[PDB]
Amino acid sequence: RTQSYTNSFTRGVYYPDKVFRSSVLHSTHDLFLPFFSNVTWFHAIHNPALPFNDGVYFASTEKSNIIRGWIFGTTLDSKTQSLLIVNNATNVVIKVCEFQFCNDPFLDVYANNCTFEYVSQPFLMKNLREFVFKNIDGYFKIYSKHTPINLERDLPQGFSALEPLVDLPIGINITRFQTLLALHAAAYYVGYLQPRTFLLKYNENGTITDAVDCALDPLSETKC
Amino acid sequence: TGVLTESNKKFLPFQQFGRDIADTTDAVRDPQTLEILDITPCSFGGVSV
Amino acid sequence: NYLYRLLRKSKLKPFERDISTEIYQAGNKPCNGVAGPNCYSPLQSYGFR
Ligand SMILES: *[C@@H]1O[C@H](CO)[C@@H](O)[C@H](O)[C@H]1NC(C)=O
Ligand SMILES: *[C@@H]1O[C@H](CO)[C@@H](O)[C@H](O)[C@H]1NC(C)=O
Ligand SMILES: *[C@@H]1O[C@H](CO)[C@@H](O)[C@H](O)[C@H]1NC(C)=O
Ligand SMILES: *[C@@H]1O[C@H](CO)[C@@H](O)[C@H](O)[C@H]1NC(C)=O
Repeated sequence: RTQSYTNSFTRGVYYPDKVFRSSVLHSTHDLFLPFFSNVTWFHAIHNPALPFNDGVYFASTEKSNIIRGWIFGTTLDSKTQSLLIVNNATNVVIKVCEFQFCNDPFLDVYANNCTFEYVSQPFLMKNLREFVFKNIDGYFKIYSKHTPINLERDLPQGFSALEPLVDLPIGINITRFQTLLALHAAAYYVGYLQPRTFLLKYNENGTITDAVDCALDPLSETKC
Repeated sequence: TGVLTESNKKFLPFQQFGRDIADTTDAVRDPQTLEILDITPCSFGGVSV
Repeated sequence: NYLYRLLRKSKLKPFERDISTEIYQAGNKPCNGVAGPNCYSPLQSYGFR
């Protein structure tokens, strides 16, 4: 693949709690993506794994679903168990049963805690599928947003909010992140979360419109 | 303790609480039927002689 | 029938389970799977009586 770099441009803000707040300015301490961060850009034409640094911000903008099925295994071999979070257009399987995978794992189209299969009905179904993955206290939380764009050059100068989807208990020592390819071209951005303090502005309808990163520059420290 | 009434609070479907500045439950969602209710204590105040 | 772990490389995170058993080394000589000099197996039995 081809590795590039692109500025984040105030992207990747989600809902920190399942509580309706309207016309307030709430300050929260949660694993966020910092403003104007140095995220990477991948042009998949080939493909090793990635280090799962406490959260992955996924910002694929092209169509199709060749990049689906990201697995969250610690070691993708025997002895120590591997976690399988394969996603598809039919079903999602959340399995930890060791298995065996290569140094460049992929889905070839042509033990301890098995089954635990979910249906993923909202995922069953300008395609900017902005995704945020998290692992706090063994739980698995998915934040998603489908936001249209005018031009597909770079990330736009706007704002978006991300809503939580699921909650799956795993509780293992996840250290590295890996996407899977259903081999029988792809442009996607990867961002890494960080413990940061945000000041979230809810409107009168209860949605986040503006935010301020409290540890970016002294002006934002004064604002917070 | 408080009255319950129908509200125009646009709850997103993952939300079921509603909080306050002093952290009191402003709104609640019924656990049986997916409906929104408000929470507001009834009449009170000070008296003078 | 029940066994305990003596020590690890570092401390344990809360709500974490340890499965892998390897021969520990407290020096520079590699044990190579043999519990010889400066090599100790982490699993020791209770011996309840
Ligand atoms: C991101 O980090 C790389 C690491 O060398 C650097 O080359 C690149 O210029 C950075 N991107 C920025 C500052 O936008
Ligand atoms: C568990 O994850 C932590 C991440 O900081 C790592 O340092 C540690 O070595 C891992 N445990 C094992 C047994 O590899
Ligand atoms: C809240 O939603 C209503 C729905 O029609 C909309 O008219 C109004 O502009 C919204 N308020 C905003 C976006 O601040
Ligand atoms: C519980 O109540 C809800 C509300 O009417 C209903 O839809 C649901 O079927 C009930 N569940 C059972 C097991 O009766």
